[PDB]
Amino acid sequence: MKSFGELIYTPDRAEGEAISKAATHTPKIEAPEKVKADQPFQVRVSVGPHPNEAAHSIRWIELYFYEEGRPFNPVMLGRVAFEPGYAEPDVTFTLKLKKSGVLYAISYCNLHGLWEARKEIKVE
Amino acid sequence: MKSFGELIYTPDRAEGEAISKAATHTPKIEAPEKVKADQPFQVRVSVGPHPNEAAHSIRWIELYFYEEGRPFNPVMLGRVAFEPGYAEPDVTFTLKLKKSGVLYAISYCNLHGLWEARKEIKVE
Amino acid sequence: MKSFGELIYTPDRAEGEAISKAATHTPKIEAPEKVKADQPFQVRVSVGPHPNEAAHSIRWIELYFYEEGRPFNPVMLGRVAFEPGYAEPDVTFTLKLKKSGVLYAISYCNLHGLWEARKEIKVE
Amino acid sequence: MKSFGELIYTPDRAEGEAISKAATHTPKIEAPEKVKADQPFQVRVSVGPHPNEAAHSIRWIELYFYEEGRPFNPVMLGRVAFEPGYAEPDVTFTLKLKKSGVLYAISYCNLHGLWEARKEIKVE
Ligand SMILES: [Fe+3]
Ligand SMILES: [Fe+3]
Ligand SMILES: [Fe+3]
Ligand SMILES: [Fe+3]
Repeated sequence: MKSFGELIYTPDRAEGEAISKAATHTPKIEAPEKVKADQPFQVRVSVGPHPNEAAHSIRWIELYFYEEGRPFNPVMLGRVAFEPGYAEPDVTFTLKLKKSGVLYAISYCNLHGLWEARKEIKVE
Repeated sequence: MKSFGELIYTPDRAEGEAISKAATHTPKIEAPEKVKADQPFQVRVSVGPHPNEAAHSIRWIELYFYEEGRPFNPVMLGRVAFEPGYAEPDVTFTLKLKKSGVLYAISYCNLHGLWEARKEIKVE
Repeated sequence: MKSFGELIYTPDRAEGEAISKAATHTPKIEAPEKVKADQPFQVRVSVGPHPNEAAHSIRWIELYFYEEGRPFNPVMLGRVAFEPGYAEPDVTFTLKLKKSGVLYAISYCNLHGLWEARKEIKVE
Repeated sequence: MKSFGELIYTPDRAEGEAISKAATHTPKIEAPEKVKADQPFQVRVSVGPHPNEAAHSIRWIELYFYEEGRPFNPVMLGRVAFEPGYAEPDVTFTLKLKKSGVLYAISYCNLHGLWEARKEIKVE
């Protein structure tokens, strides 16, 4: 059968119905290309436009980081959950990185599954 | 035998050793005084300056709202959990309100407990 | 003005509509009266009978512990979030304690707010 | 680069150093082979034996369900977070399923990443 990782939707592997839903469920990551080690910087993650109702909303977003050279990966960075109708899926985190790697954002829609975006960040 | 509600630290209630910790644990809420119904606005919540390590950090922040004329209260708005060492306890949410009320922020430090801050918001 | 801890419903201090909603929202805790320090035991926490739909369900349960002699309190033990329609608000945790104290259970219903129950635990 | 789904450890795909960590990080799912639609039943999920310290513990477990015939998948069932040193990674949920599918448990160790187990459940 399918492993969990095969189930996560990405825009470049979108198939069938999923294709039409990619633009409004794939997280958008706004982050600098380059940061200094140990220095705080902001990352904004937003999803949509998308409905926001009890029956249908982006429920949460999780952020992970693949850190270069780590014996195991990834490192979870944060998780934010949004109450339907009150909080929009658009959030700004403050992060400190130590080493270059890859930032992953995963959002969940209760109807339309798990969607992944990723962005490389260089740490100098 | 205290109720759970009595355990929550308010800087306006700080007795004992709680006094000294209050500045570095009490959430700061930045939000407008007045917003328009159903119009998205941003709320920044930050705690610090505070240690950020596995043994000691702000683990999470929860946002609640007391909505005026709501038969039961409060309403949870959202929740963010931070990874020790990687995410700083400084987050911006995007919210939508329909009725005036009081915005509550609760931060948790694994060593130092629950800290409440509040702000009134008016909805036009 | 109202502080956050004042908003939490106790069957203790339930009045008004909060009286009639109390039986179906207040957490029921099954735990031993006495446990050996650092020895794992089980705590079952359940809420109901209660609706379980997108529009209306028990969204989560948080477990806190007031540890006797800790300079700050409480300590969160765990948190469980339930998906509407699929997971019932009935959960068993495995805990281990080092000192006697008071166990707190907090459930959240999206329409009916926060509900507290508590149980003293002795540790030998 | 690497997609997030490719990062999740499974015992059959364990490469190198991760092979030796598999027994103590892969979730163990105890669940019935067969249930009736809409009828509650228990699923126990545990991980280990594993250390449980601030510096190193199973931080959380998430449960998802691949539901047969659903246009998108999977459905998140629930999530449980454990406070290090206090809650062991051994939890029992109560679930109601509506249609046959595959149950997934994902646990996270702060040092050793994300691990997956899966179990097929028939719903009649
Ligand atoms: Fe959707
Ligand atoms: Fe602290
Ligand atoms: Fe209710
Ligand atoms: Fe480990």
